[PDB]
Amino acid sequence: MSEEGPQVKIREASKDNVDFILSNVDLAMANSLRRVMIAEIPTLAIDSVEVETNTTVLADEFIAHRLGLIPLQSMDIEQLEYSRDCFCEDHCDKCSVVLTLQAFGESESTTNVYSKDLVIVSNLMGRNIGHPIIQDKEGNGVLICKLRKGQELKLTCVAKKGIAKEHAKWGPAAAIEFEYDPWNKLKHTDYWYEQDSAKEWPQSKNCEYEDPPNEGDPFDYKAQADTFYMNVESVGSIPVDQVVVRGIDTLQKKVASILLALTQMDQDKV
Amino acid sequence: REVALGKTVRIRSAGYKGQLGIVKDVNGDKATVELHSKNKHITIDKHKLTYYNREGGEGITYDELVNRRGR
Amino acid sequence: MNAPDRFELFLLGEGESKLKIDPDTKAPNAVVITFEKEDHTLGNLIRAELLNDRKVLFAAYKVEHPFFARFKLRIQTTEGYDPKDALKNACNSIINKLGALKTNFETEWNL
Amino acid sequence: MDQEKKYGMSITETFEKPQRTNTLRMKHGTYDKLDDDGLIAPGVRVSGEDVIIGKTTPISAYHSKRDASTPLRSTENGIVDQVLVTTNQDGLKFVKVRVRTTKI
Amino acid sequence: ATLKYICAECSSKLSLSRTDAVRCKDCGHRILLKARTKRLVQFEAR
Amino acid sequence: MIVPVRCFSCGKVVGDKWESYLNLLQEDELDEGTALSRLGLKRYCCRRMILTHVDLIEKFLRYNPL
Ligand SMILES: [Zn+2]
Ligand SMILES: [Zn+2]
Ligand SMILES: [Zn+2]
Repeated sequence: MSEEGPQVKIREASKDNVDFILSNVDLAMANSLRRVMIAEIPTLAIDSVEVETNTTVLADEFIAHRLGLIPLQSMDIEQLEYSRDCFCEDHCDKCSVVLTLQAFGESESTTNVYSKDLVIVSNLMGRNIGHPIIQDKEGNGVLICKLRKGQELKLTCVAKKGIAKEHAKWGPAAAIEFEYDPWNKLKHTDYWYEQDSAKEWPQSKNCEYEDPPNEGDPFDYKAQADTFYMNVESVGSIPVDQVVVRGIDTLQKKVASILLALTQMDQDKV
Repeated sequence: REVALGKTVRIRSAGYKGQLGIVKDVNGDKATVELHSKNKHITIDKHKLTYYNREGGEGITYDELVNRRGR
Repeated sequence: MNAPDRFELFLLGEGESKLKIDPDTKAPNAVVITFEKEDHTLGNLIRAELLNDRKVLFAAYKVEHPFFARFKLRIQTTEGYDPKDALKNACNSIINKLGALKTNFETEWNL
Repeated sequence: MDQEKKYGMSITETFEKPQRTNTLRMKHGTYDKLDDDGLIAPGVRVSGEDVIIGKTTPISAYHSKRDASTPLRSTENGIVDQVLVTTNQDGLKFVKVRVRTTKI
Repeated sequence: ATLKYICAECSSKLSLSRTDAVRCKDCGHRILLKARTKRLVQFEAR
Repeated sequence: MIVPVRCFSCGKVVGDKWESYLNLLQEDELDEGTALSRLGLKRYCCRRMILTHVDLIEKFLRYNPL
């Protein structure tokens, strides 16, 4: 309850998904928030891989791509500086995290390599970043590659800050459900009925949640979309609530940067 | 007789920070450096990129004028 | 390979400015503002907020080509009203709405 | 692919890194990536007209040897993954190299 | 050259020179492969 | 060759679900759909990632290495 701005209502919450309803908000703001949440949150991922010995049956580029696709902890990501903005040669402790992976084949059977085998050799300085995310009952994590007896894998990886816009490996959200107006009260779409619209088109699960069914009343031309049902799913690097908070913060920061640029250009003009 | 010829180098600053490449051609203050992971050629100032050893070791700045060797 | 660098669509290059305003001679009190490194995300919000105003007679935006991350925004206001003032008001309203939404979401998640 | 083909008796090609001192009409591609045996070790990134196999043939003023190296293709580049060296039926040297690239 | 020739189905780090024939001292195979390079091999995940 | 780390369409991480999928297929004798539902893959975009995956890594591992 803060002013007459947008209102929220959380339906279901979990460790990986959050369900909420957006009210008293325009469609453009919700779409911008969704776009920011899917392609603007800064995260941490492996960007540079140095290979020493690779005797496995997989190519070096294959393993590099697989390692770059592995999610990493990014809770304290605001304390890490961008590599381009950092005063260093390649990477230091204040702008990157170094991880080393060593695998060897001892047993006769196949020896799998998991994301839990990654070891952080850099200094985190107390920051909660760089730890691989293991959401599994067995605790093994993401499978990287399989090697038999004799084969040896040894490489070093460097993790750097980035956003999903540059590469899809930096995206913290998997899929975001967006829906509004479960009934066709706004007439924003025309259905493809062959015999009847109601029977052929299944009813959405959000029909019961508010939005009473329409009657034979005249069409309302003064109504606008103001209620939105959203479900945000997180990969695991960032909590869902933190994902939404960081999306709102990023949108606010972008608008504030636009305002600052406008003020600077006004001052320069005068 | 340029020293920065056929030597493994690492690009610092700019948008190619941390990349590994080998110098190919030098044109005055600008030098053409290839890329290992990326299949493209980029031109940057020779005084910017650091210099490494062919086998591998410590990296140094453009101070290689006083020591016409690798590393 | 002619593929452009991925960071070129969201990083401001040397010699480039984020904002660039040109007066419009087609209609009085009309200006054209060119943004850089933005892809519809601020454009839709800014256009909607400007249209929400009562002193703004025209507000539209377009992206000339998907290859380049840049859109042009045209604002025409009523007599005696500076379009830059309208843009500042829209930005301030957006900031206030986003802050209120963030506070409400945090309060809802806390319980 | 390349072979150490032999002309007559004494006119036999050899696999070695050519030098400017005694090689004439040689290619302008880079020879830094070459080794003493004349082959590029696996794991070395190559591009452009870089020479992968270094072969020279005797001429018969000095310059007794003339290069016969085969450069990489102009539009192709990548990292060498496997280099194979063996002998043909008669007993000369047989050399095969491979280049690996990813096409996004 | 030296320490740069691995025999097939042997995995032996036998070394050659400009005069030795192309063969393995354990099995006698006529096919050999270069082990690897000692230079830096770095890839980007992007 | 090996299971993709992330789903191509949305981006859900499925790298640890292959072993569990095989175990559910070979211990509990469940059909593919029930195992997929148990693993948590709801959208068919994620379902197709592991439902139609070929494990060619074992065939490569069959050959004797160096
Ligand atoms: Zn740094
Ligand atoms: Zn042998
Ligand atoms: Zn999916």
